[PDB]
Amino acid sequence: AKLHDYYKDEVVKKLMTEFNYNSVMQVPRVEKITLNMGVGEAIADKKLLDNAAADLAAISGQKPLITKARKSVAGFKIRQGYPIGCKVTLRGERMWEFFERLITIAVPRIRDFRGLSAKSFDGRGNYSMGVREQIIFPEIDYDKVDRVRGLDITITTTAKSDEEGRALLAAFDFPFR
Amino acid sequence: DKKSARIRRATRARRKLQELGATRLVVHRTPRHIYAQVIAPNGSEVLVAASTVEKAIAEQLKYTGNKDAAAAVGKAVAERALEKGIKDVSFDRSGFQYHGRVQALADAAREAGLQF
Amino acid sequence: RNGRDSEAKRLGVKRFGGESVLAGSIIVRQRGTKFHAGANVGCGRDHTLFAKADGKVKFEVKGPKNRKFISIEAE
Amino acid sequence: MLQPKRTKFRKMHKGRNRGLAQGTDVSFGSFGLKAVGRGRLTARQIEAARRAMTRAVKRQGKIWIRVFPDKPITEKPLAVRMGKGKGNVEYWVALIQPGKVLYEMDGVPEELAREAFKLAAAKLPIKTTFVTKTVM
Amino acid sequence: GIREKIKLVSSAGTGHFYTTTKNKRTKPEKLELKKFDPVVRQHVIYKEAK
RNA sequence: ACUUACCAACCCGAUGCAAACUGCGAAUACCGGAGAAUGUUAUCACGGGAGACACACGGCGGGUGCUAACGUCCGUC
RNA sequence: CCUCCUAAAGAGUAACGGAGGAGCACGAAGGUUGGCUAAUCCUGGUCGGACAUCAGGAGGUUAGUGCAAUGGCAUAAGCCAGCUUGACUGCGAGCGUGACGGCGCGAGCAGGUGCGAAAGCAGGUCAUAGUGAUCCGGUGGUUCUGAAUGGAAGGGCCAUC
RNA sequence: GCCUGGCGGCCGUAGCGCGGUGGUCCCACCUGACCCCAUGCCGAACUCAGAAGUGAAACGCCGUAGCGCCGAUGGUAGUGUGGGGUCUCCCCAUGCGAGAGUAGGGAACUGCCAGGCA
Ligand SMILES: [Mg+2]
Ligand SMILES: [Mg+2]
Ligand SMILES: [Mg+2]
Ligand SMILES: [Mg+2]
Ligand SMILES: [Mg+2]
Ligand SMILES: [Mg+2]
Ligand SMILES: [Mg+2]
Ligand SMILES: [Mg+2]
Ligand SMILES: [Mg+2]
Ligand SMILES: [Mg+2]
Ligand SMILES: [Mg+2]
Repeated sequence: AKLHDYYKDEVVKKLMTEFNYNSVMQVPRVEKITLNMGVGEAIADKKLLDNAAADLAAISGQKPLITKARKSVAGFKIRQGYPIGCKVTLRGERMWEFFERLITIAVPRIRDFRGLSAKSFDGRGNYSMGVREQIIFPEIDYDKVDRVRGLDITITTTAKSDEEGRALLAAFDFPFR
Repeated sequence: DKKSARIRRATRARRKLQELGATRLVVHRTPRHIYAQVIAPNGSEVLVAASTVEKAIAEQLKYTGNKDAAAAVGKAVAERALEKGIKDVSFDRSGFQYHGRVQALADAAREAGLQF
Repeated sequence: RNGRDSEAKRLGVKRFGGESVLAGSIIVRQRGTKFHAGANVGCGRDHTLFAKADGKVKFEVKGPKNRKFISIEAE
Repeated sequence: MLQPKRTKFRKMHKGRNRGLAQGTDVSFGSFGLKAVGRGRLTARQIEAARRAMTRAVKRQGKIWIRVFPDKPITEKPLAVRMGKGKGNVEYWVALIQPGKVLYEMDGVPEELAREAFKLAAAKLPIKTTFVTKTVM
Repeated sequence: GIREKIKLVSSAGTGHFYTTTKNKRTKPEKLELKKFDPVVRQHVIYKEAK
């Protein structure tokens, strides 16, 4: 919501000038945020994953996408077709709205917050952090839990380098140790 | 790959209209404009065309690139086609769905007397 | 352990270049589209190319893959 | 005793051994042993010539073997009649054509190298000849 | 092999039947398909799977 | 975690091999068309009568065997 | 019976030659419309291991094909979904392959259907294996025949076992 | 005449790559999404309504032989016919003659219709 307009009004100015760009559309703009939960253990019982799918759907507005395994890997006894995950891809408003619901409301709730990394930037300008317990996000109630499954988040961008990739998130109050 | 994706999506119908030896009314669509050519079976020569990037029919449109602009181009190209003597053609959506602007263009040419 | 074989299928080209075929005439018996069908050539279920028109067999290489095509030119 | 680690098929047709060789120039060393004649070189033969090479030269220089016995040869054992399937692989040969460099050597003078190959050549069933590296 | 031969029987009272095969252990329901009957010369629902 | 006289794939450069390898590729042979000379229609079709279906050596190309056999199995002359 | 090699660049071609498969499966894994495009490695990321899932990148089919191998396959024949029964009936120009029996390919026609806005596609499945002559019977259909005549029996014909 | 777009021919001397370059128009991203239609989540794609903004991405054009690609001449190999030998392999006469490679080329060419600046 605000971070769309605060991106336009404020964050673009900071990046437009401190990277000495020559056109507005050069400025790295967030395209999508993907929330993923490699479910793993759930290959025994189907229910373990659907508890995790509803877990994903409370964090975000929209409902998730029960993935498959694409192939067979006997190292964890899986096969082409059996679900081994679930995800969401957030774009437009819910993307930004999630971004406020995370940076300002969940990012303030870590066990011994020591800062945050700046090396999980993927080498082409996309950040991903992954957390360890579902409850950190507000819409997961602390009492309605059955097992502690974290997830993985990936802020993808129209950036090129991890350099300006940092510049964008650094100009969003995003934590960096 | 949005460009190439459409061209590969259009190939089977296009290649099939070659083998059937049928003049095909091609349609090109852009977020602004809409286009239409009646192309001979060799694929290498237009007979008749109409489009919103003109002036003869673009002043009569609120915005080029809507279902009513398409209808104009659709009604236009059929009229131009029926002067030259061209009545039986095959529609080539060229990888766009037959849903809105294309369906508008194709539905108008039908009423104007093009057999498809 | 090594004494079996299949009866031979008599595949390959039956009508060569410039050969005047009637419609229906099989031109190639093949496994797959080693040759593809061109003008007035049909591709059957077993992928054999046959003539749809009376005329002259014409082999040609066409397209961005340099695929081998067969057509009948009406004489 | 050289042999393929794995092969696509166990048994190979007899084939024929026509033509001039490929691998006709010295490519890795200064000196080499070149075949003049034609015929099969068995793996035992290649190891024996190599054994004699490396002893005529004592820990001196480097030796390359340019041939590989990749062709399996079969033999019906004694007292088997004709037929009843193809025989069992008994040894591995390299087919040799006139011109093939068989071994190469550097790190030693020529004169020691002429002597090393002469001893190795006595182990082989093919006429050979000493040869040197050539520029362009 | 496993799969067993069946006759698909015309509902048009003609007596005309097709023949095909079915796996009975899997898909144990009655195969119902619309098929051309050449006595009344129409497409017609056929019904049987043994 | 430090190293390791052992080992080390992928990639790069160089060197070869292949009946069941081919990003190349002949000569020949085969199909078809045209044209001339040439040849006792040498061609095809239908019909009457058959015999024959143990082959052999040689050359070429090969399998098999030992590129052994006046050996064995194909192709072609 | 199928595939490759032997097999000598048309076909065909033998050995107690070399190597592998088949005796099925499928009412969807078939038809059609619409849509999509792999393997593998790299970088980074919760439980994560060298390999689950996510994102990008390089890669360009080094994958995939219900099952061998070969030839094919991006206009995909490969993955997904929607609607469906053309896995239609009668025929069939003409070809191919066979000593024959036979096997195979097949536009197009008639009738009726499905998909699709339409052009069109569909007479089973990417193809090539997945099979068994005749006799004797069985079942259903069909008033063809019906040993004086009317019927019936049996026979024939069509479909199938 | 120059620029753009659509359709083709041709199918790498046509491709990748690299460096530069273009926004009147066209094209691209782009803005928004009650309704049409859509996501096995997502207006990302499909799609409809639009035109503030940018030519960043893409695309196109221009340039540059790092690569791919094309590619002689000559020789080499093989081979039909005939002949011959020291015959598991070769040679001779004649005809056909590669592949690899070398020099070298090479930053496609061309058509139809449309539009736009001149
Ligand atoms: Mg006999
Ligand atoms: Mg005999
Ligand atoms: Mg004989
Ligand atoms: Mg004999
Ligand atoms: Mg052959
Ligand atoms: Mg031959
Ligand atoms: Mg019909
Ligand atoms: Mg199949
Ligand atoms: Mg009866
Ligand atoms: Mg009586
Ligand atoms: Mg009676």
